[PDB]
Formats: sequence, structure tokens, C-alpha cells
Amino acid sequence: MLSRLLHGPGSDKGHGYFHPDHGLVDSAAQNIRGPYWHAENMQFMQQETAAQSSKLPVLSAQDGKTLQKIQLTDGSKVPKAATLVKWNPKSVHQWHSDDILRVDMTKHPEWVRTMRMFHGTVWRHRPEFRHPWFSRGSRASGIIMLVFGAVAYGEITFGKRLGGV
Amino acid sequence: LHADPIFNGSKVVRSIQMMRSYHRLPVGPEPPHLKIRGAPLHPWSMYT
Amino acid sequence: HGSNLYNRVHGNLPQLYVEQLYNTDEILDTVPHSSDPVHHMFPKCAAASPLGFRPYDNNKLWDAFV
Amino acid sequence: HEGTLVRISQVKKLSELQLHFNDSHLGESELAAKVLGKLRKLEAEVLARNQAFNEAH
Amino acid sequence: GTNPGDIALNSKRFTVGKFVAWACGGWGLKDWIFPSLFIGRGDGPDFDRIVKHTLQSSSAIEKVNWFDSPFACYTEWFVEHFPGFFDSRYRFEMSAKTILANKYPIKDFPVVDMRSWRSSRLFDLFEVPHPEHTFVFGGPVLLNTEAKRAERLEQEWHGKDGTFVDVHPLNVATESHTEVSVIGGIKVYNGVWQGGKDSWKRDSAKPELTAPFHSPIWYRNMFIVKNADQLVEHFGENLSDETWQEVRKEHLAFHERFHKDYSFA
Amino acid sequence: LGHMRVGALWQSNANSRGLPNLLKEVMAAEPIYPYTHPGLS
Amino acid sequence: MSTNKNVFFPPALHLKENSIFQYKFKNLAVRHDAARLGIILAGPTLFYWFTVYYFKGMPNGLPPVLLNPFVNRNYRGQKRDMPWGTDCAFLDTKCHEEKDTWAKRGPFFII
Amino acid sequence: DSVHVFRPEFAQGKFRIDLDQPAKQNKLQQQIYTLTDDEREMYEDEPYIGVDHLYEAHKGSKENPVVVEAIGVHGNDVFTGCLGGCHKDAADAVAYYTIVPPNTLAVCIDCGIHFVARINEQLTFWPDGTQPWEKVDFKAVEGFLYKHYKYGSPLMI
Amino acid sequence: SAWNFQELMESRIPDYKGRPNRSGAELEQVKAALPKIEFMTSYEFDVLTKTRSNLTKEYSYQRDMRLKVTELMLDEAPHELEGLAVEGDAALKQLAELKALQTLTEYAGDLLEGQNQIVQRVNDFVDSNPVYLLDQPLREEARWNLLPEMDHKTRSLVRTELRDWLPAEYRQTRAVDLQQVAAFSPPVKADMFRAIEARAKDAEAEIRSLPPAEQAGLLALVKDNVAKSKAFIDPTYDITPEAINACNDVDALRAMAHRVTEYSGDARLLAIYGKAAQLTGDTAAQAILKEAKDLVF
Ligand SMILES: [Zn+2]
Repeated sequence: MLSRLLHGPGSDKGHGYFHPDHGLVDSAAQNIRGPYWHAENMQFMQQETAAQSSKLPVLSAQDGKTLQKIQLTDGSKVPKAATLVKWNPKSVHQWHSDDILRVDMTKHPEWVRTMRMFHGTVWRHRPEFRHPWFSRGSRASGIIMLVFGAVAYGEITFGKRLGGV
Repeated sequence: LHADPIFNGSKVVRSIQMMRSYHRLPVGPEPPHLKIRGAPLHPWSMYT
Repeated sequence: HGSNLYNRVHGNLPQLYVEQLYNTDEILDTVPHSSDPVHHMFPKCAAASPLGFRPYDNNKLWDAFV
Repeated sequence: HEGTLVRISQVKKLSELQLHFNDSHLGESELAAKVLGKLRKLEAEVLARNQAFNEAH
Repeated sequence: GTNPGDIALNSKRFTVGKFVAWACGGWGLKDWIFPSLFIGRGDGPDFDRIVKHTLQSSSAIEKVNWFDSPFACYTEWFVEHFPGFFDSRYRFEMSAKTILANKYPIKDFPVVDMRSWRSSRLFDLFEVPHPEHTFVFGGPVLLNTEAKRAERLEQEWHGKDGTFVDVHPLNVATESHTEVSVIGGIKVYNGVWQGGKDSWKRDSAKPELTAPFHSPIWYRNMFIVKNADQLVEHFGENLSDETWQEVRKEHLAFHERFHKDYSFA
Repeated sequence: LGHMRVGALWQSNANSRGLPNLLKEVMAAEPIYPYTHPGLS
Repeated sequence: MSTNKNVFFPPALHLKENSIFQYKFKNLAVRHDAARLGIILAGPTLFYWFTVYYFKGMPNGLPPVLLNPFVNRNYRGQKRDMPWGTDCAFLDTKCHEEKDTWAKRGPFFII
Repeated sequence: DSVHVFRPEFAQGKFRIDLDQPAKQNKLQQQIYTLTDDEREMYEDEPYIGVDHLYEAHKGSKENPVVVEAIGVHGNDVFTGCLGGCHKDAADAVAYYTIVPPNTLAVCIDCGIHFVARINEQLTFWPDGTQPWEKVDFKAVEGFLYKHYKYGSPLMI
Repeated sequence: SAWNFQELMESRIPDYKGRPNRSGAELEQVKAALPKIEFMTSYEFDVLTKTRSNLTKEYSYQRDMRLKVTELMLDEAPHELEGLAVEGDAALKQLAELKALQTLTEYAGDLLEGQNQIVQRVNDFVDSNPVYLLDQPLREEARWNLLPEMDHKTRSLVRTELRDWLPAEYRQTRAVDLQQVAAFSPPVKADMFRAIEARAKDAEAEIRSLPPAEQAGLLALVKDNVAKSKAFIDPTYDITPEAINACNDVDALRAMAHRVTEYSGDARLLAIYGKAAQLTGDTAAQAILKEAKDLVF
């Protein structure tokens, strides 16, 4: 099918676009309401809150109650005392529940790098300027290339290669 | 007595100075393009 | 066009204009502000036409040379 | 106090319905000096914030 | 037009500017030797024409508030280049005054300026020279986004039934209304607060604070937009077509003594 | 820095020219109350 | 209110498999990709070495190609100046040694 | 049995603005399509639904105008337009654009339609991860809005 | 699968289905569950919900702001009108004072417009960030759906919550229509007329405590104000049953019936139409009027 090859509906023009069976999934839905195409074979776990992180620079912007409502887990082994809650498709609210166990993904290197880009450096409108010495090297390279070009033009035209003087 | 400027204040004037649609051709009730020979040229003609 | 640094610093997220203390060009290398002045294409013509003048005067040697 | 919108139910004279810019009367040099002072205060606060974050995360 | 600037320093026979123009463009010996052919009348105000247009006017020139308006600095340009300017301006001002003296509570005034002209190409709606950054906050919004879509064709394109597109369940519930009123012991549910599109009426008019509550006066400036390539205007409820044709005939009949003595060659 | 503007109140620029007040343009230097409130001081 | 909550503390989900890996290898597309990989690993690769083992002590008796005869040793008097000065092919390392070709070194920088 | 945690999308700024309110942003960036030639033919011969159009006031009357909403800066003129042919005597070859002051009643005297182009500013919390996760009240918002009205705020560019 | 050209959210095509297919048992169950319903003509709903006094459909806080600004402007008028000097006769001085008053009012009108714009901007902010002003479960239903695309119950709940998030002086609720409430409640009209007469008498006393010429001018103004205020509250206050009984003209009775029908369509229609039927011998009309007074009124 040309339509399906070029990322279209396919044979049926009223058909959708996503085929999560072969890896064509919806990132927006996953980020907002979680991967509801894994809903049949995955279940939320229900029962260490997040209040211990209420004093950190980036999490201090939240209220105490908000962090108290969040319950954490080690994220490796199943808590044997934790019940299982069925994951209901077509329900946009279950991914945001406070009764389900969660995992503190605030020590992830990507998390730290993002928040540092926002909370750990002086804001520069130009990412190249966010690195001072590299910008220095780059402008120096530009000047070097200008000089090299001028010298090469001078040498090739006049037939003397500047090494004997 | 001067209040804070607002875009719909009482002291806003029609923008007839800065041109926007330069190549337009005005329409509406307009005179016939009469052509008398030896008469002064009309202001609204292509000739001056 | 005059700078807008007073409004920028007194505005809503002043932390974004701290770099303005460093080697920075406001027109080129700074976060635009909601109250910034409108920059035109050819400022010389943009400033001369509303006054009725053309940008360059042949009497001035600098204008003639440019 | 400069943190709130004007409530008309508490206004006593029409002059209270206009915004007041304390620095509208300063000269160019004084205004520039004031802006630079505010910029340096902001710079100090930003550096303190950056230190606090980089030490904790 | 053009602003000559300093007339004094450009009248001299020999000038740096004239020599530069000769060298690079705009001047030559043809102007020094034959000014009557290549300079001739030049470009400037025509005092004789201004006097003629002034003395052809009726007593309207006395009764017009033009000389106190912010556009009074353009009096000579419009007296010279707009024959019958004062009579037309007097009719315009009397039209505004009679709209002001109406019996309607809302006085609508038509506004036309450089923005009142539509165009099929977006670069024609900006001031020249164009701003450095344009359409920063997105492009145009089409009025057609507020019209009902072609439901039948939309269903048909998808291979859906669409049989009952015009048959909808009725809805009679208190849960569907947020605007509740009590009118003489009757609790009327009617409407939902939508937001910015429910307050278009008040945000468009400005009150006369001295007018009593039983005889309100509101001022509204109605903007007018036209294509200028259409040749036919349809004002809607503001002006009927028959009245517009009548006004066209009368305007062309009155403003004829100001136009008949000139040729367009 | 030059003449930095103070505040962010509306200014007539290229992006915005405002809504003209035709009544003030026409009734310039002439009262309106002789028409809206005839006969009253 | 913001989605950042689920970015900061994403929910933890329960599986019936010992790892996501196993659970992720019940999709038929991943199974077919693994099958293609196994096809290439099993057939061609194991066979290749097999042939290498089968003909380990036997000659490569393919006749050599004939490039340039004896009467055309001068290449019809054609110029043969390489951009690196001498008249040796780039990767003819041994031939370079008989024509130096690398004594004419330049400077590290413009001077 | 095992626990899985899907890797979240950490990007902030424009992406997090899009993912916080996907309905509004999609509305802003959702393409809609116009009718082809055969579809125009099939639409022009569809029937009216009821005799209401003979009595009611059309959409685009002096009392029932076409109100439209753009995003921008307060007081900036709004760009709006027709697709052409709202009237029999109006052109329909291509879309026709318009520049109009905000929050004012304008009349197109090509078609005869009254419209209310108006601006809503997209003031949103600084997206750096400090956005609030639970219902917020009017105090902090009051301060931010006061500062924006009095001085203005940066642009997300 | 190696590419992904998705968008933030796919467009939504409505599914129409149709009116419910309720069987006989379901039909009877529904009919037995309904209240005592009175089906109303569209004219009745129109007169109930017509725009009479609040011409511009302005909310409460806008009217309050306008009245407050008028009070503040009046408190400052004498200072602005004090000491004016101009070369001319009395008429020229009067025109100068009129121009000064106009300038004062134009100054005060701009502050009011600025404040209206500011409150409108606050409410625009409320709409622009709905998910940040809502609790669960309405938050996700505001996140995923636009106003036209919500269920009626969820739509109403979301809008009410967003309105109530604001302080009392920013909530956008329509102001009361004096003429409407007077037209649909006879006591309210009587109270309004009593208030008008009380204010007229008090103003007459205040005037009588003033020098002569001002007395005549202000008394004429008071008479005009009372007349127009009454005509504003109830234009048909002169169509009394006494007047109806005194009217023996068919055209006049028709005019009265039209004027009442425009205003409220109340039992005075029964009176007018009964007197018209008697004068013309319309037995069918009399039967219909009996039915109406039994059911309609
Ligand atoms: Zn149109």
C-alpha cells in the first residue's frame, strides 16, 4: 500500500494512524495518560512518601500536602504486601491517581541535566554562549580560517610560498 | 487630566499616514474620466 | 531604538536578563520582551520616510560615499 | 506595597485608578544606575540559586 | 509626498550634492542649461489651485470643525488634491452629528483607514518597511472556523453511516446550564458561560457617564473592511442597497461642479 | 542605554495602531452635550 | 496539574514476567526481527566458516587478470604526476619508499 | 513477577506546554481541510434543515456576530480572514485576509458580515519544572498578573 | 515504524447514532418518571429571556464599576468647574463650562475602560490555564476536551468551578434586568414606582431649598426624569383595567393588545381580548379565552 508506506490511513480512509503492535505508538498519550496499549498485561500496585524531598531546590516549589500524597517504592522488586489495581483503558484519570505506588525518578541523570539547564546555570539566549570557552575557540577558529584563506590566495597567485622569507 | 493610554482611548486617531495596501485602486462613487483638450489636468488622473 | 532594560529588569522573569551584564548585544543576543520596540527592516528608511526625507543626502560627504 | 490589582470598590479618588511609576521622573544617568544595581542584585541571587542547586543535585 | 528640508542650501548653483548627483545619478548639465525642460514646474504646493478650490467652496468652509482636528496640518494637501473637500467634510461631520443626536441607545460610527482594505496576499497588510519579525504569534484566523463543518461530506469521506446526521436526541436537563435566573418566581435555566466570546457586546462600546439610566447613550466605533477590488458594497443592516444607490446618485450629482472643469487627458 | 521607556502601557506602533475615536475627530473643540443633553448647562 | 508530576514520580507497573525483556518478546514483530537475525546467523555465517574449514589446505587457482601489456608500458606517453608529487599510487606503500614521496613535508602551521 | 517503570519524557518548555494542555495547543496547530471540486458540487445541493433560516438571525448579524479569538499581545491588531464567497458577489478564488483592531465590532462590506476578532494572551507558568502539581489560588497569580500588566513579560521564543 | 510523523492529538470525527430506541416498557417507565410538564410556546420563552434593560448584557461588576466611576467623577466636578475664566457673555461661559465637563467625563471614561480591560484580561487568563485551576476528576476532562466537546454535566461543572476560582468582583454573571423583574412580578413594579415617587418628592424638596431660576429648571428636569423612569420600568403602565373598560375602539383595543403582548403577555390580554370579543360577537374567541384563563393564565 502506497498510503500505508507513506504513513497514511491505508486502504480504509476512515482509519487511524497508530499501530502499536509494530512499534508505531502515540508518544503524546503515553506522556499524558500512560501507555494504555499495555493495559491488559500490566497492573498498578496499591498499598515512604515523597515528603522527604520537600526541601530540595526544585521540589520545594510544591506544597507539602502534594508531596505527602505521593507514595514511593524502590522500583526493583515487587512489594509483597502491595495489592494490584487493574489498569482500565479509556480512563484518563487512573494514571494520575495518588493511591498507586510510584518511583522517585529525580536522581536520573537526564532529570538532573534538565533541571541544571534550568536551575543550575545562568540563562543564555544562545546555547553556544552557554559554554564560554568553546565559543572563544570557535571564533578563534573563524579568524584562523580567514587568515589561512588570505595567505593561501596570496601565495598561490604570486608563486612564492612564504617559507623562504 | 490624563489617563493611562489604552488602545481604544479617546485620543486615538485614524491611521491615514502609514501606507499598508499600497497598490490598491480606490472604488466607490467616482467622477467620469472626461478628457477635454487644453483644460487643467484633474488631481486624480495619471497625468500631471 | 532605545533599550528596554528598565522594563525587562522590572518585568516578570528578571532572571533571564542577568546575562545582559556580560558581553552581550541586546538586539541580537537577548530574550525578546513583550514590551520591546518594533524593529524595522531598514531603520534608515523607516525613520526617514515618515519625515518625508530620503535616507541619504548627497550634500553630506559621508552619505554620498556610503 | 506593589503586589496587587486595584479594586474599584475601595477607590476613593480617580487618581487611584492610574498606575504609578516611581522612576518616571529620573534622569538618564540615574535610571541607568538604578537598572544596573537591580541587575547586579539579580545576578547575586541567581548565583546563589545556582550554587544551592548544584550542591543538592 | 516630499519634504524639501532646507530650501536655502539646495538653491545654490554649484553644490556638492549637485556634483555628486552628476557623477552618480540624478543631475546633469541638462538641468544647468535647460532647467525649463528638466526641472520645469517642479513638485510642490500649487497656490493658485488652493485658492481656486477655496473660493469655489460654499459656506460649508465656515461650519466645519476641520481646523481644530488633529489632521488640520494637512489642510493644504487636501484642499489642493481633493476637489470639493470642504463640502464633503461638512456632510461627513453633519452625518456624525445626526447619528449622535439619534434616538437609539447605541451610536455606531463607521471608521475607515489604511487597515480597512483586505488582500489575498499577506505582505500587503503590513506597514512599509516591514517589521523585522512578523507573525510571531501565529498567522491569521479564518472566520470560517466558526461555521458548521460539512458534516455529511466528512462522514462520507470516512465511510461512516451518517444516516441520522440531522436526527439528534433532545436534551432537557438542569445539569447542562450554568446561567440560572429567577424571574417572578420562575427559575429559568438558559445558557452556559463560554468566556471571552460572551462579553463582546460590552467590550465594544463606551458609555456616556452623564447619560441617565433610563436614557442610556453608548458610543461604538464600527470598523469597516473592504476588498477594493469588488465594485459592490453590502453593508448589511447598517445601510440598505436602495439607500446606498440613492446616496451614490446624490453624491455624484452634488460633487460635479468641483469636477467638470478638469480633464484627465 | 538612551531613553528607556518606563512601564508597558499601550503605545501606537507598527503592530498596533488602536481604535480611532471618530467622535473626537469630528467634534474637535466643540461640545457634545448640546447634542446629547440639549438645553442644559 | 502539570504532567511533570508523572515525570518526577512516574507510576510503577506490575508484570507477570520475570523481566520486561520476556514480556516484550511476545510481540510478533519483535519475534520476526529476531527470526531474521537468527536466519542470518544460522545459515550464512555457520556455512561460511564451514567452507573455510572445508577448503583450508587447498589452493586459490583462479587465473590472474591481465592489466597492461609489455608494449604499452609507457601508457601511450600520458602524464602521471600525482597530486603528492611523485608517480606512485596512493596505497602503493612499497613503491613510495623507492621514490621517497614524503621528504617534501610542509610546516605544522602557515609558517 | 517484576516491576516496570516507563521512562518519562523529561523535556520542558514548549514540549511541556504542549503536553500540559493538549486540547488548546492542538486547536492552535490542527490543520483543517476545505472541500474539493466534487465535494463543492455535493455540498451546494444539500438541503437546509428546517425553516429556521427563514426566520432566525443568521450567524454574522449586527446582534449575532462572528466572534473569533487569536493569541498575541494585548492591543495588537488581529489577523483574520475569509475563505472567500460569503456572498454571491464576493470573490471566492482564494482566501482573503484582514487586519482589524481587537475587541471591536468590524463589518465586512464585501459579504456583509459583522465580526469580533479579539485577542487572548497566552500567559503561562514559567516551564522549568516548578509548575504547580495541585490546585493553585489567586494570590501568586495575582502578583504575576499585576507585574505582567504593569511591565510585561518575556516571550517564549 | 522507524518513522513517526504523529501530531499532538488526532482530529475527532463525531459518531452520530441517533435518537434512543426505547421500547414500550421503557417508554412507560420513562413517562411514569416525568414530572407534571407544561410545554411552553417559543413566544413565552422569548418574553421570559428577552433583553429589555441590560442592553449591552454587561455583568454585575461592570455595572458596579460604571456607577462607582460616576460617583467619583461627580465628587470632582465642582473642583474642575471652579474658577473658569473666559472672555465673552453668559452663553460663551456656559459653553466653556460644558467643554470642561466633557473633558472631565472623557477623562473618567478612560479609567473605567482600563479597569474593564484589566478584569477581562484576568478572566482571559482563567480560560487560558484551566487545568491549573481545577481539581480531579474535572482536570483531565478539561485537559483532553474543549468546551464544545465536553459532556453537558462535565461542561457545566468545569465552567462553574472556573468561575468560582475568581474573587467575587471578577466573576462574570449577567446583571439583573429591572424591567424584566418588574414585568414578571406585579409587587416589584409597585415597589419600583414607589421608589421613583419617593425620590421625586425628596428632589422637589431639595430644589425648593434653592434660588428661583434653578428651582424652575430643576423642577422641569425632575418631572421629565420621573416620566421617563416610569416609561423605562413599565412602558404599559397606563393600560389599566379601568382604561380597558373605558375603551370602545377596535383599533385602540388592538393596539393595547399588541403593546401588552410585546411587554409581558399577562391576563390583561384576557381582559382586552374579552372586551374585543364582546364588541364584535366572537363566540369562538370567547370559548378560547375561557380555555386560556383555565390553562394559560
Ligand atoms: Zn467574506
